[PDB]
Amino acid sequence: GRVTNQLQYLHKVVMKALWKHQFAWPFRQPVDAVKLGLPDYHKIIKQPMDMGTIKRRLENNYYWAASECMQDFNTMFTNCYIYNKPTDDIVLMAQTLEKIFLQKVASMPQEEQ
Amino acid sequence: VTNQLQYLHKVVMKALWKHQFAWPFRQPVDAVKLGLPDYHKIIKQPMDMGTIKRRLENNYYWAASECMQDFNTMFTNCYIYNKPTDDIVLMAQTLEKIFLQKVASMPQEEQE
Ligand SMILES: CN1Cc2ccccc2NC1=O
Ligand SMILES: CN1Cc2ccccc2NC1=O
Repeated sequence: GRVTNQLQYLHKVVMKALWKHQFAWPFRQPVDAVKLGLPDYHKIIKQPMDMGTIKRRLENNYYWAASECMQDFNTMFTNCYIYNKPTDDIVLMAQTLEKIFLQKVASMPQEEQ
Repeated sequence: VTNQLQYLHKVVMKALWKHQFAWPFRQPVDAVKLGLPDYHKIIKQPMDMGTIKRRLENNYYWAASECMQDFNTMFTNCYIYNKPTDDIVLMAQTLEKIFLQKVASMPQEEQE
């Protein structure tokens, strides 16, 4: 991977805002299905993703383009909607964070460097 | 009309609307037709491409972010309601990946 203007923005603007959010705590590290008591989590969710993993990938220049990082954010949110019950608080928390994600992505620099 | 909304109309909606997996999303979920009796008890804000496309055509959106939230709601509704192993979920995921890919190259500053 490499350092682009967009990936810097995703790291220093988007992720930083999401990371600090009061609903972000369940998403800052990989889902621990045993510790959280989530039955069949890894049988249902085949590509776990979380903001800690994404943050580390940004720090280690893992991504080649902004879209790749955005796809990882999407996977994290989608996993949450797929696995959990519609009425679970975690779904509402993911929706709230995801709206901020899209809002911030809307103002990301247009051409990648 | 803004530069970003034009991009969402001409690039994003254009690509998604004609996609081979788009057909279940081109009109509002008809719970009776599709045999999904609990649909509206679970999904409180239905959304679909036809509605978004109509909104784009009629200059309903004030900002690109608003249109992006409608796309997001459409996909999120699908993941929440349907079973994880349903084909519709795979179709939604495929379309959303294209949505995100294209949104990555959307104009940065919203100018009226
Ligand atoms: C991301 N999480 C973490 C979590 C923590 C507590 C209860 C449920 C969940 N499910 C998820 O999908
Ligand atoms: C958006 N759709 C449309 C659909 C078509 C056929 C079977 C299930 C669904 N569920 C959805 O969430």
